[PDB]
Amino acid sequence: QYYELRDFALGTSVRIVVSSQKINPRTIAEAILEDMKRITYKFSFTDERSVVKKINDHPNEWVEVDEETYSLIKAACAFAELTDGAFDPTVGRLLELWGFTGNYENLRVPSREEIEEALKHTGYKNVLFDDKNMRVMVKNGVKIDLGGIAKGYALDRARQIALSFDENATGFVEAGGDVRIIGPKFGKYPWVIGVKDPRGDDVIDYIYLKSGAVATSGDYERYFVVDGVRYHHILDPSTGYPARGVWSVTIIAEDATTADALSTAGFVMAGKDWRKVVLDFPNMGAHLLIVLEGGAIERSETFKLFERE
Repeated sequence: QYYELRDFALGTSVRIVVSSQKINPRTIAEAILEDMKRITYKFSFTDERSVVKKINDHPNEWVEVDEETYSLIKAACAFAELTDGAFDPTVGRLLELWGFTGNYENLRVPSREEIEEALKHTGYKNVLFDDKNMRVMVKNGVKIDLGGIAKGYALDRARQIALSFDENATGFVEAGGDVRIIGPKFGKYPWVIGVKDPRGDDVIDYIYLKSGAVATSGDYERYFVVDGVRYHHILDPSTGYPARGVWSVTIIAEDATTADALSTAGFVMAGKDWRKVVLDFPNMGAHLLIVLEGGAIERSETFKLFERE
C-alpha cells in the first residue's frame, strides 16, 4: 500500500504516490520532492540560484554550464527543431513582456508594436552551443524559459529516483496535471487517469496506464483576464500572442519530457490545422486528445487504445 506526499513545486501542486517493500516509501517520496524543488530553483526564470537566470542575465557571452543544464537546454532546442518552433524555449522575452514572469501587477496586454519588436528577440536558433567546453550563448537578446518542459523532465527524474531506491517500486508522480507512472498499481494493474474538462469539474475521458506518461497543456493553467478576454501563458512563438482555438491538448507518451514538450507544441499547432496535428503527432510518439475551443473532442486512434484497461 501506497504512501502519498503532496506539496508545491515546479510552479504548481505535486503529488508523489509510492509503494515499496524494500525502502520506506516516505524516504523515496522525500528524495523525489527534494529533486522536484531542486529543479524548480535551478531552472527558474526568476530565482537568483537559477542557471537559466544566469544565462538570461549574461547575453552576448559564452556561459559555462554543468552537464545537466547543457543536456536539458539541448533537448529543449531539439524539440523546438522537431516542431518548427511551435514549442520554443526562447519565449522568455515575450513571457516577460506579458508579465507571466513577474508580479501580478505586471500582467498586461502589450501593444502590437511591442510584441512585433519582442519577436526579433525570440527564436530557438538564437541559442548557441559549445560542446567542446560546455558553454551556451544567447544572441539577439533572447531569454530561455523551460516552463514548457521542466515538469516533464522533473517527472522523468522522479521515476528514475524511485527505481534507483527499489527497481520494483510502484506508484506515480504528478505535477500540475502531468503524470509519470513509476510502476503498475499493486504491481499488476493500470492507473486510471481522468482527462479533465477544460470548462467544467467533470472528467471527459479516462485512460489506463501501466507505464509511460500523460501531460496536458490548457488555457486554464496560467491566465489573466482583461476586458472579458483571457490571456493565457501558452504563446504562439511565431506571433507573440496566446495561441487561440484550443482549450486543451493531452498527450500520452513514453516519457514525460516528450509528453510535456509536445503537449505545448500541439496546443499551439492545433488551432491552425487540428486534423493534421491529430494525424502527425502519433508518429512522433505523442498519442493525443484535443479539446477544441467550444468543446469538441478530437483524438487519435492511438489515444483510443488507452481508453480501456
